[PDB]
Amino acid sequence: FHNLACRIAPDYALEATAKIIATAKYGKELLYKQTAISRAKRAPYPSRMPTGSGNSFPNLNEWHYFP
Amino acid sequence: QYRGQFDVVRPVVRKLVSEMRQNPIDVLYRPKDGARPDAADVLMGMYRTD
Repeated sequence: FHNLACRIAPDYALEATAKIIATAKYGKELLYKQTAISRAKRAPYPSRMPTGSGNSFPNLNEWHYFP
Repeated sequence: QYRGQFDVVRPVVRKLVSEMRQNPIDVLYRPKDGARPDAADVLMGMYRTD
């Protein structure tokens, strides 16, 4: 609703006050914060990549790259 | 996660074994300060045998 304010303010010939644009900027980041953390995610080992002698139970030799 | 095995201990061990494996070392059975010289040969022959 802060971001809403900014968007509709020009309808009424109006510049949104500073504190508002600030709070909108701030708010919009926070919406995505927890999502951004979710979307981090490391990709798996590559098509190649040896399996590793230390790793027991061979399963798919080398690395799965798909699993 | 990956676990490689890049040891360096083996080569040492291999070396040590190879050394002891080329210096056989067995039994002897010398006679004794008192006994007759031909004391050992009987036993030794038996030992060597089995």
